[PDB]
Amino acid sequence: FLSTANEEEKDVLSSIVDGLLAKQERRYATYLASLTQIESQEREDGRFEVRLPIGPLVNNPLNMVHGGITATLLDTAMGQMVNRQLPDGQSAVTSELNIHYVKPGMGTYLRAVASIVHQGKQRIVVEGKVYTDQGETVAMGTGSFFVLRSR
Amino acid sequence: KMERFANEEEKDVLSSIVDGLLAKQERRYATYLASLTQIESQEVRLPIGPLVNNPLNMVHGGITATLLDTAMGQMVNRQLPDGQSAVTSELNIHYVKPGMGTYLRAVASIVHQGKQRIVVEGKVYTDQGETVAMGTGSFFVL
Amino acid sequence: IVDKMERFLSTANEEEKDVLSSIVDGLLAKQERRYATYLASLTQIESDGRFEVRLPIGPLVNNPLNMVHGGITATLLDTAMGQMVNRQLPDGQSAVTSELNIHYVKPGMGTYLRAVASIVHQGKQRIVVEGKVYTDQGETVAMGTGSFFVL
Amino acid sequence: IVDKMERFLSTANEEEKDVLSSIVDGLLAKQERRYATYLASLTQIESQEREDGRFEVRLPIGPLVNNPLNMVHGGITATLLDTAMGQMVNRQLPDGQSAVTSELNIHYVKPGMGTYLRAVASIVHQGKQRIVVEGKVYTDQGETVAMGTGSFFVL
Ligand SMILES: CC(C)(COP(=O)(O)OP(=O)(O)OC[C@H]1O[C@@H](n2cnc3c(N)ncnc32)[C@H](O)[C@@H]1OP(=O)(O)O)[C@@H](O)C(=O)NCCC(=O)NCCS
Repeated sequence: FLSTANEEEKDVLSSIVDGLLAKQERRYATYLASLTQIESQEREDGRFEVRLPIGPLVNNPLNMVHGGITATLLDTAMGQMVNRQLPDGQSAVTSELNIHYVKPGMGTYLRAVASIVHQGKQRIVVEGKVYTDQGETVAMGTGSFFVLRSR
Repeated sequence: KMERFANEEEKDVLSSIVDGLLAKQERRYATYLASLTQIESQEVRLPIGPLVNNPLNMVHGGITATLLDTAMGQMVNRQLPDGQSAVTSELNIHYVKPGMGTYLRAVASIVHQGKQRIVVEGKVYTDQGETVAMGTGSFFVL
Repeated sequence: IVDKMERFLSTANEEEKDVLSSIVDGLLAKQERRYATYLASLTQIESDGRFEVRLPIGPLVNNPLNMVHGGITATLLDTAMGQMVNRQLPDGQSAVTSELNIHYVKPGMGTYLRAVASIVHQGKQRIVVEGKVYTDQGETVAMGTGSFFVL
Repeated sequence: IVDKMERFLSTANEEEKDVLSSIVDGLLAKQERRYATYLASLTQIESQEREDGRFEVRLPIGPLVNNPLNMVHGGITATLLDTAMGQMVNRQLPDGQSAVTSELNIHYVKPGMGTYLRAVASIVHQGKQRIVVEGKVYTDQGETVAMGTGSFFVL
């Protein structure tokens, strides 16, 4: 059943499956990141960035990417980066997240870059920025992570 | 639609995905997310499902923030004119306890209302009355 | 030879003499162990039903616009939430400020500042606390949250 | 009667007597108007723009700025970052414009210690509405005492 759906509801679902398809093709991937397709990558320099293409799926009634999704993008770049600095087997959880929505998210993609400010045995402070498919800063933020210790 | 994609995890998920996408075309849900994630926007509730869980089997952070984000936004448009809307500017969020249980509840209340900027705070909770997240936000009018 | 220097009076206008007077008051008090730091001395901070610090809005605390320096406002808030957390802790444990988030609402003015604080979460590793700063009118100067680390 | 109240220097240890000495200098440099405010005057901050765009504010560390454990008061740290971020914002603004600290966020990392603190701020965004800036505080070793962001409202 797909009869009634318009253009926008067309790919807003097409991609939902390219992802549910991609999430199957490999574990360790989470749902929320699977659909939005927040692809994490590493350049030939060793750098790291979590950019993602903008689709009607991520916008709001103001037609700009959801601040909350931009939040999640930054949270990821920062989360995945933190985990890298941890011994094998360990994980971190976001303690505090502070975002500064500089400019509106629009265009092809958003790009997120993170950087460790200070790493402690328990708490890790990180800064990070989200740019546009061009270069303007969409958001800037920092946050704190804790080395998970499940009871 | 070669959507012949599968296990049970995906079974349930995609069921909400579509139960939710076709709840938007029937225009009962504002956005795709307020529906895709059954946001009981009316206070804002969040049905805790594997669709909203990170790899560590708990409500995803970006989510708990979006939940708080939304609650806060509405809360600021209730005090705004028909031709003016509030856009998040800043979002401070403290994660206190994992997002776990049947659902998440986010209550937001304005701390200060100015001609250009409004300050708001609010929390998120689990069904058993536990406090999940807590943060502040600043919204500019447009 | 400070006394030689304290001829700052030979020219001192009224507030010049009144600011100096209050400074020496606080110090004396600092000796009578009324405070822990000189910061508390000169500022004159005095501390639900019990936890709310108050700071007298004099010239020693204002900025080039005759309102309390947001710096000091934040320092006051940090004090309210700071000693508020110390109370909720065993003799063997203490806490240092980890994260401080503040939203400035109205210019700090009047005869004093009053900040009330409350624990938003008491966990093994950190204690999150929210709090607000008020005028002698009840008007909100600033609202902010804070995270405290246990040591 | 500030004089008859100098029974403070007759039960005052080196530190206490050392403090007031600075304080008097402060207040003294205050009336000569070498400083607009008492806070800046009593803390002796030195501010300046760097070759790059960033802004710098250093603050001498003395007993006057420490907390019960001879560590720079978290408040003076915040107030410093704020000061740096402010002067930064204001230097990038027209003569007929000004800015006021709207939001402030800080993450404490290492105990402020040594002989002086060095806060460094840089603009992250420059709207005509609000100005988002960012900064860091360093010890005299280069160790990061604290990191934080601040949004400023334009007037
Ligand atoms: C960040 C954090 C770990 C800081 O430590 P803290 O505040 O001292 O938390 P504590 O360790 O004291 O308590 C954690 C509680 O969560 C519980 N918990 C449940 N599942 C857990 C898990 N998988 N790992 C760790 N704790 C878990 C702990 O058992 C404990 O329960 P309790 O209240 O009965 O003691 C804590 O605030 C937290 O868990 N925040 C949630 C972060 C989050 O949900 N992030 C999502 C995006 S990654």
